Amino acid sequence: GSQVQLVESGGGLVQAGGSLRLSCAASGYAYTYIYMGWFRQAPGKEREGVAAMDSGGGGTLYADSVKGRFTISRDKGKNTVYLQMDSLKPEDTATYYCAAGGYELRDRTYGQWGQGTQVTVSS
Amino acid sequence: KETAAAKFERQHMDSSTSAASSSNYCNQMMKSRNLTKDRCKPVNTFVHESLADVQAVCSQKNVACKNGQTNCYQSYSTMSITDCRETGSSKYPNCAYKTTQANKHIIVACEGNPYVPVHFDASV
Repeated sequence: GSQVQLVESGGGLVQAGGSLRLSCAASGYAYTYIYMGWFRQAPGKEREGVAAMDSGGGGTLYADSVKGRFTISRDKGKNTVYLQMDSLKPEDTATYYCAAGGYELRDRTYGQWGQGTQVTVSS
Repeated sequence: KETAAAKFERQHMDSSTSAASSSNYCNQMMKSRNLTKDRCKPVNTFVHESLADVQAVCSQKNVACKNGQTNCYQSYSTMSITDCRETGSSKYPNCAYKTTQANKHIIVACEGNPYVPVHFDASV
């Protein structure tokens, strides 16, 4: 209600080669976040931007390692952002975070963050 | 080193001062805050609101920055600000400024965790 909350769902355990969809709906903000995106932190690695998109569905950017396999979308509700992940690889294992209010894939520019959803891709 | 958030406070925050007319304010403050040291900073805005109230703008209306970046935030209320602008005779190292008081919405770019102002973008 009074708090902005980025509610993440989907994700979880999946076999290599498989697919998952992550979803995030922001509640508590009365206007439109210009950019929303997905970030991840893999075991042994720093946090990195995975995909981001502006409220018009444009400015779309992907990490090079997921281009052609992951698809971001914002056409399914106000301040909602989805990540369809296909052909999943063990190295996609990570905590995935939704973020809102920043610019492109630069994590320092985002001020609202989901609490994080585990994605585990087993070999 | 000075953090990005502290540089914003040095360049743009003057919470203790009121909006009283003060024709030399910018000449005094642009020098005191080190904004004339390497060159004459051409335009600079000081904000006469509390640091808490200015930090809170990072949770207010998300808007585009002037340069096209999208991590800017506009205050819902207008705020007591002072615009400092170089005069026609200003030339480094002899910088000179005109002072203009205004009440306008501020727009800041925010970064970090905690998410705080690191750049003063515009007033409207």
